[PDB]
Amino acid sequence: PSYSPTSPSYSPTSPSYSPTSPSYS
Amino acid sequence: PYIQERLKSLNDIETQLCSMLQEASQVTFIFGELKRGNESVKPQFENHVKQFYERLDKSTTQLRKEIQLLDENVGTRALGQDTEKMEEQLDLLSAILDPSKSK
Amino acid sequence: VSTSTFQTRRRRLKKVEEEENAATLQLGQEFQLKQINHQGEEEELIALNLSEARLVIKEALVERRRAFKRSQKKTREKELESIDVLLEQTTGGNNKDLKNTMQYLTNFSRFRDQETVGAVIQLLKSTGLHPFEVAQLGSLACDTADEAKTLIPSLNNKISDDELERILKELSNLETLY
Amino acid sequence: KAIPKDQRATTPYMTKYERARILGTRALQISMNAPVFVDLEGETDPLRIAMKELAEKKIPLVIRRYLPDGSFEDWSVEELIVDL
Amino acid sequence: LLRKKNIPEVDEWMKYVRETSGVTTALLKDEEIEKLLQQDREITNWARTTFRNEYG
Amino acid sequence: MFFIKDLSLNITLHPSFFGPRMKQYLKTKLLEEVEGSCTGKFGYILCVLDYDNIDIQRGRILPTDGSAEFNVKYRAVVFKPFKGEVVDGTVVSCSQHGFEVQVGPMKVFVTKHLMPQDLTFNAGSNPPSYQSSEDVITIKSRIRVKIEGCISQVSSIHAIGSIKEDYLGAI
Repeated sequence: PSYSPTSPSYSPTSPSYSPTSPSYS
Repeated sequence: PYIQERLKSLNDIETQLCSMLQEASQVTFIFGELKRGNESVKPQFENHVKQFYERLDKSTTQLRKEIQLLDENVGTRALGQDTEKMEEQLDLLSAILDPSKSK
Repeated sequence: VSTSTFQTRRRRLKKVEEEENAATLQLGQEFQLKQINHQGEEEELIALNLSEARLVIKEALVERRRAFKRSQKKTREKELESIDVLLEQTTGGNNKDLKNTMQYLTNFSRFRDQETVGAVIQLLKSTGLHPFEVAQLGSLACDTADEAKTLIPSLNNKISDDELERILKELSNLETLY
Repeated sequence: KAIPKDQRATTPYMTKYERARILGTRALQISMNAPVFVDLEGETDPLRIAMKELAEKKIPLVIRRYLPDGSFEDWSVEELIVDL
Repeated sequence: LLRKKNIPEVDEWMKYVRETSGVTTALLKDEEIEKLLQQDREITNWARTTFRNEYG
Repeated sequence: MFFIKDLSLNITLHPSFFGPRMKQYLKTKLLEEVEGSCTGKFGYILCVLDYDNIDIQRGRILPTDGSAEFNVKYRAVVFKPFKGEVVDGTVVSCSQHGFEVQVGPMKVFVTKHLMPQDLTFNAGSNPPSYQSSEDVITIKSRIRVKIEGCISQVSSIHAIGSIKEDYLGAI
């Protein structure tokens, strides 16, 4: 009962959270 | 009117408040040097500091006092029609006198 | 001329039984669980905990002030002054009952914000408990599940001591820090 | 139960009794300082005022015509023919 | 996305701030000392308590 | 307790008001009559809800008279107290007989005898108070009462209540 429904926004296009360095064998 | 005095006392209390700001601003930058370990101006830090307290306490008494005064003034005790009606004459009459003889 | 309800029952000659009103959950004919709204639909009794009530009245008087100005075109101690001002605007003023009610409500409400009253209302209406209890549980601050079951005696076997004591904990946690 | 306007079947004409009662009622109300819905062209008798209001069909009253079963048809004085 | 912790472009002005301090690689003994010194700054801040009494 | 109840009131409007501000006057007269009102059947009719949607319906004509009668169907917040209800309230008056407690719109009175034995009347105080070994009950004190019974009295409902039983008394 805080407000009513819960505000969507879900996002994978954001800045980024993952890096990358163990690509090499 | 002579209230213009009381008005100026408050406009000056206003400048006192802009000093509460101006002074504590140094307190901001000076405590900047102080926690930076450089105890260089620690006495000067104390000075402008009790000074921000001083300015606002003076402002606090001064406007608080001014409010007390206004309450006291409050406790103490068309205008168009009046003077204008008569004065009509006084200007036109005096001017009709002026064009009749002069200098 | 006085006010009537949706309860249509025909008391033909047969006057009485008017069986006593107690919290054995035996409230009036009028305060029965199966009510009927103006749209004929059978709708359940609406009981308010004084906070849920505070908000309702405030909301209604707020919305009324809107129409009153529209038709005219062509911190608790702080809430008390704010409310006493809204009453001067919308209410008849002769209605002193609403004034005391609003003051009491402001001083005795357990939940300030609407959000808060939203969770209270959820947590409680899931127990299956009858609207009266569900309101008294929201409006009476209890610690022991015995404090609750003593004050709201109707509860007696309706809820586990532990289950009620778990609720009483998450109720205390919702109380707005006045 | 109240008969819909589209299903009304009583006379489209006002009964002697209806007209006598409307005139009586308006005159009574007019006499109890009720607001008059017409220009009183110097008129002072509330019945002659009532007659005038009915003459211009500016009477805001409705006749609830009861049927022997209990149902009814509502008719506006504006809509009732005054051949009397 | 939904299970990930990071920092944004944010971590960067966090470095601007960290490097804005007077420290970084000089270790433990000199660092413990800086702590005592900052505590002394907080104690000189108590001086605010004294001056507040004056405001009276 | 404190209910939201669907109710309807018949209003008899004189012809002079058969102008466009009719609904406006009806909604107004409704509020004058209903709001503040205290009945036995419904209790205190405190505040009419949803002003903007008060159902006026079509007003019938009272034949010999001019006036129209409408059954104004509305919805409001009511307070109907019951015996067995445990309520919180503020003390208002206090005497050698007991003390009245204000619970929203109504006053609930506590008898000297409907309190524990330890709590005793103290006349020698400003204002007069009730004194326990530990507690002091006076004009401003907050109390939790158990309603023993109600009396539907005109434009109000008054009640008797105890603070003798467990978990009752001062707060």
